[PDB]
Amino acid sequence: CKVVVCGLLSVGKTAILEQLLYGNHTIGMEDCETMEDVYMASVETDRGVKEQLHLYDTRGLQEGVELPKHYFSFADGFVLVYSVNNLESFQRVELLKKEIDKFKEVAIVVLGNKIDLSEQRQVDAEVAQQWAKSEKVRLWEVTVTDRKTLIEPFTLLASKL
Amino acid sequence: HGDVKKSTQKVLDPKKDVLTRLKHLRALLDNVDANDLKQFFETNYSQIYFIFYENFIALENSLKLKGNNKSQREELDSILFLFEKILQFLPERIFFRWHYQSIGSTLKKLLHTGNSIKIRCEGIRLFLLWLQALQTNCAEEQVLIFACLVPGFPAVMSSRGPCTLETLINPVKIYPEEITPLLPAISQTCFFLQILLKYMVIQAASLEWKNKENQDTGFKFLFTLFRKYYLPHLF
Ligand SMILES: Nc1nc2c(ncn2[C@@H]2O[C@H](COP(=O)(O)OP(=O)(O)NP(=O)(O)O)[C@@H](O)[C@H]2O)c(=O)[nH]1
Ligand SMILES: [Mg+2]
Repeated sequence: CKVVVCGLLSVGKTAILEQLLYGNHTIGMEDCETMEDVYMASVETDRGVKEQLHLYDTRGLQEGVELPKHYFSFADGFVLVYSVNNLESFQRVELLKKEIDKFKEVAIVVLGNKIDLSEQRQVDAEVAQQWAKSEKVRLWEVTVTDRKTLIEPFTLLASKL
Repeated sequence: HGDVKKSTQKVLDPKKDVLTRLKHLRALLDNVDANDLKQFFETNYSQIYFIFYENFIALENSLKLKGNNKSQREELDSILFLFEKILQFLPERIFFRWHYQSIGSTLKKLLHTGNSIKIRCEGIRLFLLWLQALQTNCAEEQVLIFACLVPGFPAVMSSRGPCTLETLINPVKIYPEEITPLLPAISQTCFFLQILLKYMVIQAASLEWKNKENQDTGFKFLFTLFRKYYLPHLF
């Protein structure tokens, strides 16, 4: 099952994947911008079976830097990531979602990272929850400094696929 | 004019089966001049690696189902040829850790000590190409693998502690893919040392180095690691 992880720069896309699969992510520390990469992870579904997921890490999206359109043409599922401290990161989750619908069933999980910076928040939980209900996707407010936040969204994605 | 046009279109087509795309991607590699392929690789790096990786993973599971056959080895040898062409034509992106993890794990599946000798030598050959492009931008681990490519040498020392090639490859609910031998063997330093030197000499003589010719920079980086870990214990 091919999964595309996409979001704005430094929202935590690679930290989520690496802290999920290895738990060795130290916050801050090594900072290298991602370009393209694939992680292999097996996820226990809710039944208890295991599905092998090809997690394609993406280069951070930016003003003038859009997602390649061929990801839409092969991705089985999407992990959309914003940072709750960055409103624009959430705004890009929305526009990516509208793309996903246009460019052709798929599984989408929206993650809200860096909630440990609650006092530094720029994405209200209520507005994010309401958008999740409106687009009929599942949205978790998670953080990389606490791995337990990450498990729930990914087991749900695996159960779909 | 149909062969290249028709084959190229299918390789670029995302809807087409990745297996079908590989068939025609290999066709391009055999009939297209190197300078032409380099520009093709530079333009379509993202999807070409997608074709390689999905097909490689595809073959891995096949080898673990049908077992090792003649036909499987044909396919495997083809995938690595594409793999090599990726390592040759995209050093600048590889240098920037483009598919750092997927390439790393893929090489670890060849370098696993349970593999047949042929595959293990193939892993060494491709690893050195990866490191020559990765150069200084490599992480610590790649150095330790380089210092452990040859069994029997004094156990390497890392930041966490002592390590071996087998420790570097294979240290409740969700777990990452565990590396397993691609072609398990079926029922020594003289040897793998010769392999390491034999391949490093070939890389020195290797032609068609990128116009930036940062291959020279990487090879000397490769040499310093060789000077640090293997040369001291050589007569
Ligand atoms: N405090 C805190 N920092 C976090 C959290 N998640 C990620 N970070 C930090 O945010 C930075 C960016 O993380 P990284 O995974 O490299 O982001 P990316 O989105 O993969 N980068 P790009 O989009 O440029 O490829 C790192 O310094 C990381 O430690 C989190 O939950 N809390
Ligand atoms: Mg990244």
